Amino acid sequence: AQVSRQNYFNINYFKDAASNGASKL
Amino acid sequence: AQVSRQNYFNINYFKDAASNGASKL
Amino acid sequence: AQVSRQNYFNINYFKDAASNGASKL
Amino acid sequence: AQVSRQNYFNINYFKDAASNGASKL
Amino acid sequence: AQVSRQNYFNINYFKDAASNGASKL
Amino acid sequence: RIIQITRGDSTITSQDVANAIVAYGVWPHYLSSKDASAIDKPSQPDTSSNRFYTLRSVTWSSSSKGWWWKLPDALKDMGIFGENMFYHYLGRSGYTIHVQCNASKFHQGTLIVALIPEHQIASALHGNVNVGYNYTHPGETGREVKAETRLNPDLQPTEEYWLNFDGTLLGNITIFPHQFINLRSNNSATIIAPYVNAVPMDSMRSHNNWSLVIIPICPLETSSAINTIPITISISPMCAEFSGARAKRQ
Amino acid sequence: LVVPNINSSNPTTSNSAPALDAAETGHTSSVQPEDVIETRYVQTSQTRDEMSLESFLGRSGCIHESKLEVTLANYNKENFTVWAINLQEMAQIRRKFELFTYTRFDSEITLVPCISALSQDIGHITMQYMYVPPGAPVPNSRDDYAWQSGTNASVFWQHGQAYPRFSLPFLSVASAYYMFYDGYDEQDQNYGTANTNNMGSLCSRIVTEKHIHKVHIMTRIYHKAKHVKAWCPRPPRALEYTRAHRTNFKIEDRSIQTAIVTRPIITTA
Amino acid sequence: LVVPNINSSNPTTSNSAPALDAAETGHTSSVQPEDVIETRYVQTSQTRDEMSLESFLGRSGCIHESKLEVTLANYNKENFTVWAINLQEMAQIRRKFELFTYTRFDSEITLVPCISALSQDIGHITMQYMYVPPGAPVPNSRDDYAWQSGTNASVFWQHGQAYPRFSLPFLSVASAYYMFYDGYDEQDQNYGTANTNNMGSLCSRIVTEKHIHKVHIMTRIYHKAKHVKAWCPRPPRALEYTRAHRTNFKIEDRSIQTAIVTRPIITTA
Amino acid sequence: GLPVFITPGSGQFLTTDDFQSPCALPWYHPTKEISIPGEVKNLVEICQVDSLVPINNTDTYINSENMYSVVLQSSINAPDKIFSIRTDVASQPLATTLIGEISSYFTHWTGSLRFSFMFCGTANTTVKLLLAYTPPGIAEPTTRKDAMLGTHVIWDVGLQSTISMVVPWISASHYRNTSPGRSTSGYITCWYQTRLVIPPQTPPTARLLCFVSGCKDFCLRMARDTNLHLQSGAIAQ
Amino acid sequence: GLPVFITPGSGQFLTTDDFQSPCALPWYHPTKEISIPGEVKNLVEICQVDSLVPINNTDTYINSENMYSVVLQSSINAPDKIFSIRTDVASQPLATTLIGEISSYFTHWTGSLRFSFMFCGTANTTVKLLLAYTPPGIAEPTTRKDAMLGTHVIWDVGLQSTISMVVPWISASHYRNTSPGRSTSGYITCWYQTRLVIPPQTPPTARLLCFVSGCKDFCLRMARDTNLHLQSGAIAQ
Amino acid sequence: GLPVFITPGSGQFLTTDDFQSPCALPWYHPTKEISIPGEVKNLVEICQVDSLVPINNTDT
Repeated sequence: AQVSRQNYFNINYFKDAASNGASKL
Repeated sequence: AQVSRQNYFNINYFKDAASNGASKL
Repeated sequence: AQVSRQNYFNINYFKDAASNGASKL
Repeated sequence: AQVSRQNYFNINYFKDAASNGASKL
Repeated sequence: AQVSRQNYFNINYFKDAASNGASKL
Repeated sequence: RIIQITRGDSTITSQDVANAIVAYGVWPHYLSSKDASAIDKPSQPDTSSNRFYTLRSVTWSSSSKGWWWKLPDALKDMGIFGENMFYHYLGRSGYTIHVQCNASKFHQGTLIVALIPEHQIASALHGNVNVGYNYTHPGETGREVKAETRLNPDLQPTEEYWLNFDGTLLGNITIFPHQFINLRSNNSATIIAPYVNAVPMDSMRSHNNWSLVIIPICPLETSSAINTIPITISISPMCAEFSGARAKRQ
Repeated sequence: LVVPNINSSNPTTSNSAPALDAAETGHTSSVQPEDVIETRYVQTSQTRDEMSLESFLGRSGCIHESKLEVTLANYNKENFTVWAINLQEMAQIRRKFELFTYTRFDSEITLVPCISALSQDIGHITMQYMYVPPGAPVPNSRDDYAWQSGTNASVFWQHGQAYPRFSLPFLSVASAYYMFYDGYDEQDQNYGTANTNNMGSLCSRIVTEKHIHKVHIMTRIYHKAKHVKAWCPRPPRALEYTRAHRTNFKIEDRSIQTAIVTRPIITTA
Repeated sequence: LVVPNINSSNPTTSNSAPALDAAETGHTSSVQPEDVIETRYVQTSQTRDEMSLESFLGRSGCIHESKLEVTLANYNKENFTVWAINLQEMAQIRRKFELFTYTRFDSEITLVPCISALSQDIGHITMQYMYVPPGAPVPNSRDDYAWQSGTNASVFWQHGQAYPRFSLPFLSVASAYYMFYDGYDEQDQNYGTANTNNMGSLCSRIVTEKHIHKVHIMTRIYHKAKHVKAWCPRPPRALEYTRAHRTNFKIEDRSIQTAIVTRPIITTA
Repeated sequence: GLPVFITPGSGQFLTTDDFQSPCALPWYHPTKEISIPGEVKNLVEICQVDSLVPINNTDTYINSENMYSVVLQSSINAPDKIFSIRTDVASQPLATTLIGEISSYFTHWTGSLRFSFMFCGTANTTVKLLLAYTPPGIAEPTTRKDAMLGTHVIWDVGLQSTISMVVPWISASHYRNTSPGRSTSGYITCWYQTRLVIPPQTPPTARLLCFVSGCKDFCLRMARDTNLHLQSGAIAQ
Repeated sequence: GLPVFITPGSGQFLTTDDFQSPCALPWYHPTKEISIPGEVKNLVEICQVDSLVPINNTDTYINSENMYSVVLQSSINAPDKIFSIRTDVASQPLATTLIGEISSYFTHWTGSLRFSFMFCGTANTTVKLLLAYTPPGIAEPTTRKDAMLGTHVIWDVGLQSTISMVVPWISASHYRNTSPGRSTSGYITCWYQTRLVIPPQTPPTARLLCFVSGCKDFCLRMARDTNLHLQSGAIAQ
Repeated sequence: GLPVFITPGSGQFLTTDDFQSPCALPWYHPTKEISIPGEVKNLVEICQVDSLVPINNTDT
């Protein structure tokens, strides 16, 4: 789904979840 | 949705909204 | 939609329409 | 649609069909 | 479909299946 | 193979002619509200100037080499058309043109007539030179082509007719709307054109938005003592319009 | 866009016959090939699409040659160039456009910067370009404030960077570029395109500060017209070019040796 | 965003007439072009979008010039620079903003690093930048602990790398940047923008350790304002700049040669 | 990774580019836009502002208000010329107007211009005057009747302060270039349609001030770093 | 960022590439396309135009109109050859025609060619003539009867001005190369089918002009920077 | 532009690779495949052909 604070869709693609290193509040 | 002046779809993907730096009229 | 002469979908993404520089017949 | 021998979707995007140079059997 | 351990969609695109070299458990 | 012609007040015929191709098939018309640049309601002299006018007699021989004109300048003296042109900064007009060239059944030779666009004439001399206004704008007096001694040669155009005076091959000239006076085929020839420019209307005296060429592709002859025939051309402007009225131009 | 098929044509003769015409009409002659050949039906099925304008105009070619030497003695003054934008000084591209009254297109522009060493190394080098539309202040000096460019299209290249490119839209104050013009700027000099075709200039300048390497920079600049439209075809150039804007062709101490070649007799092929 | 079409205007006269006004009102004068020309209807249909603020402000330009020499004798001390952030010392960009009371925008920032060789080679070189907001500890030395940057926006470039860029959001403690100010910091010095416009500074420093190549590094730094807004237009600068924050223009041993040019008589164009 | 391949025009910086970019300062938030008065969206609203021509651009007036003004001579029984100017938006003196500068920041212009004129003389005084425009390709007029053949207005100097009038857009091309080199757009020209008449022992003099702005018709293209202003050397601080 | 990996063919410039590109001049807008006459979409409409062959390509005619023309001799009781030419579109002289140049800008051609011919002599005069084509692999004919075995037309010179006729496409391959090296497409050849007869004291002479164009059948491939024209050195300005 | 990052195996040429590529010759069109006899899809049909052994591989 789209970004809650915002007006666009973007989501993870790199393999293992810990490796993302970018969190919501 | 598609571009109002135009014939194609394109939308933001970079993280924080101010950082886009490209506005409609 | 897909390419009329062809078997795949591809469409513009660069910002201002004149800048595309590639036309159908 | 998805790849018949396989488990994923991938399709052409480069402009003129002859230029692809990769065929099914 | 989405990743079973996870919260996002990602899937193969390179041509021949053996060449992927990355497996589920 | 017969026609009659009627514009503004005046009429023309040949009873040995094949009809004009209309240039690009576009029958002449006024500007559009969709395309215009100029703001006023422009000057429509209509019948009083979208009527025929004709040039002084040229005449030709086996020895003759060619003739041409640049428009509207070739018509600067055509009363209403001429002054309405000179009193405005801008205007536009197409043209109907017929060239008058009868011979006997006992003559041979042929001319090509080409309507031609900006037809940007090359200099006579080599090097850092360009054509002077007096010669690009010969008026109704036109430019016949001659063998000798045209003064101010550095500012003269070239005489090289088979290089179309611009370094392009003749015979490909049929790329433009064109006809042949062929003395067997016809006794006259005709062409009609709308207005044209990259701009919706233009600075008449400053730019010859159209041009007309006639060339002796095949030499005139007869055994008769009448060794030469005149040619004359008549033109009506079409949908003629003018805008930005002020004093008479010098 | 394709030719039709050609039908079978029956062998016949009749009082009706179209093979005769009056070329003097100006119209093209008796049109049809099936008229004088008893053809078989053939799937004549060869596309004209390479023959399209978005093909023929729509292949790039070189336009101009921005050669420069890096001067040392006043590095800060000399090391820039400016060129008046025209399609009139490389023959092939010129002849594409010297084929019409007018044309309109958007432009792929592509830069092929090259550094040539007159010294044992070049080091890192960076280079500026600017489109100078007319009435922009032209840079006078490699240190000119005019290298600042708040709104002028200015762009950068450096050693090891890929070829720069940009899309330039159709520019003219009019509907289409004049390929030719038949008069003057209103006080009667510069006859022809030198009136109408004031696009201003491209510019280039070394951006790296003073450094020890004597070098030449050469940019070959390329363009392709796309999204093209063209207006009333006109005959091709028959002979060598001479004078950019001007159609001049009678060269000095020379003669008019056109593309036509002679033969000994017209009865021999 | 477009002009309207213009209608046809009938040739008329009447007791009603708008061609007369009182400019002294402050309001702009008799507005309408169809009033005094008997026009034809025209599709006046030319877009104002290039004239938009997100266009006119929204083209990048250079801002400042970070020139440095790599000192050898104390490489560890000297080889860094700091610059007070302002839009007030490159004229074109300055004049975009010297057009209003206030403006607000997000900023594309773009770095054009250049290495100039004073030696036979440059080798690999890497370079640091830091935004130093006020009350960050300013680096004193090319070896200062202040090159560590746990939260300061610090960014890196090296030979052969592409041009760095970042998006910087609108910064001010207020709604918009003061283009001008009419007073002081509260104890009455630094009159005008030198009060309000304390953005702190940009900084740069060579990151590669001591090495044999004498070199100059020059960074041209560029910015474009986008997502722009602006506040009450004000008249353009008439004369050369002089003093960054200050509107000073009366230059020393000089006279006020403005952009206006004189003519011999007012009856001659 | 996805099979990708790289087009030319990569790896350059273009000062007039258009793209997303990453943040230097993530998680930051800007100050709110309070409702400051004096909103703006485009340059055309500035074009709509009447600004004075420094009409009277000569040595004897330049370093003063007086180059915005002209002086009229009630002593003269004549039809003759009061002043004239070009009409090309980035020509002198017009370039120095704010529409002038905005046009000077641009390469193409289009649409008709508004012009305006106040009879700044003594309230007791009367005249009617000719303000006229010359469609070009021709010299600037040398009789009043020449200007009367041009498009023009005769000013009924009634109680109302100002006459306002338009040079019609009569460019061949939909645009014109903003600065002419060897080129022209036409002339403004001004003439005594009547003599100026003061009543007795009024000052033997009058003043006129002249204004211009973009009409609703007006527009520009090819924003360019303006002719109008020069920086020499470094801007000190 | 997305995991990506880079194929060869990256980082080159190809003068014949195809792609989107970023704008140098964002927010700009072009002038509108007014309805200029003389539209065009393709080169084939130029091919459809009849253009003259400079048939008579020799020293005695080259610097003149006369190389487009041939002269006929009413004095001769003979069947014999009037002229002949190749048929390869980029061969001399045909290359110099506009279809010739367009073909010279190309590497492959296909489809039949239109040819046309006017009896430019005295209106009172009569003849019938043989225009013929030679399917190749064979020498250019040396008797009229040889050409009569080829595909050909006999011209009834009626009131109507022109005979027009076609070389049929008889290439083995669907295309042929536009310029032959050591190769051939066949011949045009022309002959007195009757003698030419003027009536008494007419000029002892006649003229013929010859035209060609692409038929509806015609097409090209492999656009190439043409043989036909040369630039030496710099083009001065 | 989209945030992207580059895996190893980039920037090589492999003579046995597999990819799309851009055209040198856009707008061109090939000649049609007439029904030539002697079709083939694979090497195995060649394998199916009986061929002689040079069984008697000696000098004589």
